Amino acid sequence: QKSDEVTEKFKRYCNQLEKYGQTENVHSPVMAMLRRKGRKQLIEIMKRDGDCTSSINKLWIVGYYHPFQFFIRDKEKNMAIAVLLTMFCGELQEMLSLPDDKYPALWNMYIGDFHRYMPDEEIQKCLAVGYYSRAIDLDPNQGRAFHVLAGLRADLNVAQKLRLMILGQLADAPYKKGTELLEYLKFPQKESTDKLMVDFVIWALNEKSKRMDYQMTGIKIVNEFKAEIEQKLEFDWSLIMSTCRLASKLAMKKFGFQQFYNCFDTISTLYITIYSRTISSKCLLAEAISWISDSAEILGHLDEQKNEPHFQKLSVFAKTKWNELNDLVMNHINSVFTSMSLTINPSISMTSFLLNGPISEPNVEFLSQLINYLVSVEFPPMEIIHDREESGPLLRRIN
Amino acid sequence: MSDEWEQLTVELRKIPRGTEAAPQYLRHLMKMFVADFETAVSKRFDVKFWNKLKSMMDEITKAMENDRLVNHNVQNLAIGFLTDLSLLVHYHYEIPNYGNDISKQLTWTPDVFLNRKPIKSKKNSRVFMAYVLLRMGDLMRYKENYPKAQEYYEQSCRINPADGAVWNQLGLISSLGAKNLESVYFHTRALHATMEFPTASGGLTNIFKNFANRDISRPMPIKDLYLSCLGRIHFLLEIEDSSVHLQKIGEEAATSKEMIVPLMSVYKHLEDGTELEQRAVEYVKTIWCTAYRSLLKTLDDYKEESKKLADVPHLLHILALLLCAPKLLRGIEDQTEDEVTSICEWLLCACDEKIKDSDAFGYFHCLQRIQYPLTRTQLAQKLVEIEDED
Repeated sequence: QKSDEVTEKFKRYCNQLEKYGQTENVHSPVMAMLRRKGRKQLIEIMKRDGDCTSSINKLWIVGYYHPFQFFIRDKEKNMAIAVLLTMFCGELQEMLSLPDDKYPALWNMYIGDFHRYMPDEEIQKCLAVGYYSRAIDLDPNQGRAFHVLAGLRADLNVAQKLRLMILGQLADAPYKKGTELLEYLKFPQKESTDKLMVDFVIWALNEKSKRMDYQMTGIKIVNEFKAEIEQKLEFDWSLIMSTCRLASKLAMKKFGFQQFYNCFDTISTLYITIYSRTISSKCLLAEAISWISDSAEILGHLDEQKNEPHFQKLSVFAKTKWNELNDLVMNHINSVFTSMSLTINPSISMTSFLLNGPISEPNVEFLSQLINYLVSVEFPPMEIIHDREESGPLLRRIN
Repeated sequence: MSDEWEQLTVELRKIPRGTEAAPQYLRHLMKMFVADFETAVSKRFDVKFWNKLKSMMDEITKAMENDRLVNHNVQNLAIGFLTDLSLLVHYHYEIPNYGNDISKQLTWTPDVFLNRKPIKSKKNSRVFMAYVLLRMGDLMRYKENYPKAQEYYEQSCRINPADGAVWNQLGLISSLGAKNLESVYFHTRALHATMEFPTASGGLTNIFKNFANRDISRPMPIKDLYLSCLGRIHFLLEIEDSSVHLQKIGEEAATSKEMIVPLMSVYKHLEDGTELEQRAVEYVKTIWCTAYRSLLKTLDDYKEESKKLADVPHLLHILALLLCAPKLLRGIEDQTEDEVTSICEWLLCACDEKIKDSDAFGYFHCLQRIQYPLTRTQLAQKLVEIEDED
């Protein structure tokens, strides 16, 4: 019976906030009181089980966003907007500070919005970025955080920007439609490499339209890519390869296994080329392992028509290139892992690597995490030997 | 200092004072923090920050006839400013982890930052983090969320016990929860900390007054009896029955730092000579010696039942505290000699040389003269010294 009391109260408070929001000033004792009451009930709501979200959005919109919007449209205020925003932040900090809160990412993203709203050249604005990052560290399902991160940050490559937007579309709760990504793909780049990357992203995201033209264009992209890999003296491709991995993953999520399979082919070819050059940038391997992992995972899943895994519906030459790739990767992993040994229960956060990509050049624990995850897969291409004299940490399997 | 910091300094000093011009000052302090966190902490700009903020809160609280709505508003504003200060510091400098129990709203995680300047001297980061936690504790106390306030306070105390303010605030929290004994202990720690928070004295007095005039003859819980008797010691009053009461009190004080520590403080202050001071010091002597006896016996019995030494760290620390007043232990040397010899033998032959206090003595400077951390050998040497002087 208390549920009805609570629900009625929260609904009423929200309605009143929406109503009196238009007429009164942002410092109104009425509106602030209503906000306090609203949060007070919303806590007891969050205590329950259920998605909620709609309620939190309601209170955020009629209680915080709208009053701020009205506040901007006023020439009669003496207070700096940054100060009001700060007060709002301290007010919303109550939710995060309360233990057993179900939705920390949401609140972190709202406070992040508050810091984003601040005028430029205000120091407190920095934290905006941070806040969104925190949200993502709490829940990578919030794609809006990825999008806004792709917008705010200054110290990032085109690769990282595309990574962030794509991840914004990959998230289970993605950032609306995904028109913005395409819009950015419309903008030309000033370097060959990034031009290639964008080309591949467009091709990967492109629907089945122009079926044969799709194939031919793809071939052209592969050739241009190979040509660029050979021609360029040497620069870390792990950014572009990360971008392509995420993009192909998005292609899988968006359409089908075939659409993804074309990308799988292209990227496999690319990797085999880069490793054919024998050039060994420390950052690449971290991404290669990840790609092997994701690809294996997708290949393991049963087809939509059922009765067979997706791996079974693969040509002989495809499985050949697949095993060649895996052989190269395993060989490089073993090459790195002589006298480095295996870390057990690394428990390393993936947040940093997810947000920024592979620029760091990895440490042993980090690699150990990924390598563990690879053998964890339902169909492992590699598997650690129980006891090794010197080399052969991982050995091929299920090929 | 460099030219940039000096320019920022002039720009800082140019800013006017007052209730309304304060946010400008705060934000400029943030800018000076990000600019040079090291030098900022060097001149204790965290204190200046909290001073401007506390100023704002006070002036606004007063000017509005103590209205609740205004109070809440300025309070949440404060919370916002301080949180953003902590985060802005983290965003630019490699601040060491001080515990995953620390709220992540002030902390976040190392995974969300890019290129941070490395910390040069850790003392700055320790004092800063502890101070920020302390003031967030204050803010939580103002908002009447006592549990959170206590968490912030305990964390702050752990990071830097050398600031008596934290101990005092902990005392305030204890007093709010009607826990008077713990309040006395905390206020005492605040009084004799490494920073020495003198105001705590008043607090202590306030408690003493509320207990010194209780009918000791009448039945009451043990802790309350200790409070009334300590209070009667402080105000140079005659303890009604004395013998029985002091005996029981000492017997209980043998196992609690929250009685021993406040007793040291009152003893050191009283430590002089008057017609009444003599009587008071004698009361103290009775309690102290009783506690010494009981504790000695207990430790000896723990040696009997082959308890590992590490299984009694706090109990060894109360003993070392009891040894801080040799002049009080005169007269019972011969009686306690055997037990002392056995315990000393136990201490000499072992565990390794270190006794975890976790109560942070050594940041306690009331009548110390014991080099910390507590060495397994040093304690034995102290006991041997106490017995030897005879």
